[PDB]
Amino acid sequence: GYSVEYPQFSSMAKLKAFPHSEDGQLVRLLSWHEGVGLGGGLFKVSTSSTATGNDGTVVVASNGVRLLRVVNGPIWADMFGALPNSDIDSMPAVAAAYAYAASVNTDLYIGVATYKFKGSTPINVDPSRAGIIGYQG
Amino acid sequence: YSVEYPQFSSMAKLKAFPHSEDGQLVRLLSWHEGVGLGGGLFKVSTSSTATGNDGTVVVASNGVRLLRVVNGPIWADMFGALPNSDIDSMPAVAAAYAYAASVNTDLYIGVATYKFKGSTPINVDPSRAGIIGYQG
Repeated sequence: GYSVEYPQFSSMAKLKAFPHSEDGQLVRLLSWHEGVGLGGGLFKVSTSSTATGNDGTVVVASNGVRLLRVVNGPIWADMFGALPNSDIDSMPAVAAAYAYAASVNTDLYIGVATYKFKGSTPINVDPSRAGIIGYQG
Repeated sequence: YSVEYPQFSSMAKLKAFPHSEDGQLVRLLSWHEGVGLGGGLFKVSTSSTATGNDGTVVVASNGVRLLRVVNGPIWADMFGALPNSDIDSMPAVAAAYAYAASVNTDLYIGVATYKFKGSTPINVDPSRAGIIGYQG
């Protein structure tokens, strides 16, 4: 049993590095970060798309081909590479995730964990577009 | 028999050469050999991370990038479009427009007849770039 339903990629880096060429093909991202099991999902390969990449819902491969996430529900921060319980600054990933979420009038969810916010750039929430919701409080 | 810049007669020849000197200026005579269209000056870049498009950003066979020195609008022949050809020109125009929109610059198309085949539309973003037929 070595067959798969969809072509599978273990990380965001592998998904971007592969030379995607079949328009409309559905591929599965197992996880944003290799082995973590978070942020994955199905992506639709599009060779015609000119959408700006955000490393979350719109992925631009190394060859310029776009991969569009199949999203059912709210946006989650781990779709943009946010990692639970890490020393790395999580504010850039949450800011990028919220920026997309607000652009499509959809709330941003954040998984149960502790996150570190560093730097000096505030997050400006537009309540007419999207909120930031901690999962389970 | 002397030239000011190294010269390449076609995009294929330009890509095949092992460019290695960062910042070197090279001349492309034409995108397609002998046609006399789409040529220009290119700067070799070992640091560039731009996605290759076979027009303004060229990735040589060894992976080294060549960046077109463009002053003015983008032309479709810079991406391999050929006037009055039976070959489908929509891929070249679509790729040229995609780059043009990325740099907020209009795309010009030289005077000719072009064939559009396939089934993929071109979506013009009026906030970024238009498609302009030269002399109408």
